[PDB]
Amino acid sequence: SKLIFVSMITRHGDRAPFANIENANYSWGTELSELTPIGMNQEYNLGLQLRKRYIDKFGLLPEHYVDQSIYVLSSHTNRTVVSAQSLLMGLYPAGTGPLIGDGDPAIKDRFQPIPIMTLSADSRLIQFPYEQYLAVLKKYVYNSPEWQNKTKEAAPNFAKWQQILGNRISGLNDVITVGDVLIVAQAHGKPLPKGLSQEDADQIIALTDWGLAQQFKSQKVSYIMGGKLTNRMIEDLNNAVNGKSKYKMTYYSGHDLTLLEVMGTLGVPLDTAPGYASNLEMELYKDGDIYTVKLRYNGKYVKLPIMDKNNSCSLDALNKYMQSINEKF
Amino acid sequence: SKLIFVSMITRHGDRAPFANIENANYSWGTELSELTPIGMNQEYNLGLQLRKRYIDKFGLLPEHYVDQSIYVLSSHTNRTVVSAQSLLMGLYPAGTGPLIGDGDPAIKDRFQPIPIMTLSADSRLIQFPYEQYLAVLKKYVYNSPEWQNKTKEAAPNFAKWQQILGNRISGLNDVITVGDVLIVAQAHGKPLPKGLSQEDADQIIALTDWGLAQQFKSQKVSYIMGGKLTNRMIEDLNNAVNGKSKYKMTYYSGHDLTLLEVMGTLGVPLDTAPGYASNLEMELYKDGDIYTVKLRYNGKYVKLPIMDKNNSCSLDALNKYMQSINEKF
Repeated sequence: SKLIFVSMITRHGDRAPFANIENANYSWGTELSELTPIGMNQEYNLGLQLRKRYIDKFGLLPEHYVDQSIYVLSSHTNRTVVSAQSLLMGLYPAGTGPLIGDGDPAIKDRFQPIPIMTLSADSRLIQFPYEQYLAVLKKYVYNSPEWQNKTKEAAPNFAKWQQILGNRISGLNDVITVGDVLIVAQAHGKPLPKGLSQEDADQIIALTDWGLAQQFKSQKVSYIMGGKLTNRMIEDLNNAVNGKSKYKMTYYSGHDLTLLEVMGTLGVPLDTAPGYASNLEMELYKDGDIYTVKLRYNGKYVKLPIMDKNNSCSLDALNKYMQSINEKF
Repeated sequence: SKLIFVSMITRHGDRAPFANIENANYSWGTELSELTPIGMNQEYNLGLQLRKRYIDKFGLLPEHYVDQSIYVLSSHTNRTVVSAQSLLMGLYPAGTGPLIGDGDPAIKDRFQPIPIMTLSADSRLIQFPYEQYLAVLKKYVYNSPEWQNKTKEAAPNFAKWQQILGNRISGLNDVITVGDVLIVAQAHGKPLPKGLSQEDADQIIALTDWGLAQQFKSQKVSYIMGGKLTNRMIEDLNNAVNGKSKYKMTYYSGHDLTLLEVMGTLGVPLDTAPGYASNLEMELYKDGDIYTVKLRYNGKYVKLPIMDKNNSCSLDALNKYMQSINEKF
């Protein structure tokens, strides 16, 4: 059995927050929502790891980039484009890029350009536009019993958190909003907002992790947002077998939501919110006329209901599995 | 008076042809229409030149990339994305990218990622989709007296060229089609197709250059294809003055057609088809409340009808000029 194709999703690397904590004076060194140098490094290192795996170990890809061998598609955000670029700088690093003349580098340090396409901002493929995303949550998630129950649990802290942070805290949605700022703050070694204990910060962050994961616990919600991408990735696998495509890899540069919605669509929803540079790979193997698939998330194989003791199933089985999911929704 | 903003268009670098000559056996070392190592180098070197100009000389941009300082938009093609990437590797070269921790590079060799967005394939902004482009030509160009006359002059050669090349040659459009292959062949030092004299090759290539330029000599045709981009670039200038935008540069990575259509829209159509890495800059200067614009093409200033002896006009004047063009079409 040989690996013949991979489809991959990443979450982008460390970024500045989207929001501000009203009562704190954090400065990030970059614009809101932009990838930080740390985030570039995280994706670059993931790239190096993917080289060791898919080039060195499996030999799916060669050491020097082959034009049209990898299709890369990113959501329409700076952080996801720059994350893809950074990852690709690890996958095909300086020293491997093309030469001209007599071993003279096309670009200094033999950098390797690899094209990245972006979706439009209004595309729903890699992430739902923000307002549409929130609309899905309002409709299917916020009034769910699990969400209401957890809200009731945490509600006695809202007043306190609101007065400490300044930001409105009137529901778990608001907790998630400030929780991201605290995650970024912690990742950059910034002090706690005055009057916010480490205990409080931990609780807010824990509620944020819980909330993000809980949103995609519903296969229905996951499918609404992630059905299209999940179908596309599986189609990519099929195109590697039916002669339609010569790509060795398709790579979708995305968000925590992207990973959550695909895993959730496949019926293996994540128990924790994807951290920076989290990644998922669909691996396609060929042994003669036999085609097998494995699903890898953050370095570990994932067992779909249709998989055997070896965390594997036939591509045919995967197709049947996906077909059933489509018919279901 | 200081430079405060630039909007730039490039043509991509050296590429493989789109088509092939039936009776030749050319192999290109890359896939059709893809950027070659030479093309990456051309764009990289343009990047270095732009650094010397807009960083070293004018100081519009700093030596180390500022997030959200440059907006880059490319057509939906590998060659234009890879060209932009390559150019940006010259503009902000290895050694200038971000650090983490104690002066340790975020990415090896201190590469600087700079985000590039792509239009959709069906966007008409940077280039018209192929069939739509040809439709414009068929309607406005092919039956024009200049095109017919040149066709009649060249026609006595069609039969010969057809039998030699194998490719259909029944009009100037076909000459332009094979002319591109011969341009690429010459750029890569490939031998002439058997039976095609250097004289014939030169004639075909000359007709190709002529034909591409002639297409955009009509301001009407130029406006159909280039009016939207031309308006956008001038709007970018206005946004640097009106507070709408904080970008120091907007950069549209495009094609010969992109350069041709903008120059043609502005009433200064090119006499020669843009070569690889050709480029156009709209420069905006500020001296107090006085705003002045200059137009640079391939390293030389271009005099719009509304400009003075110094190849300059007020932004107000450029706005009025563009407004009149809009009302004309």
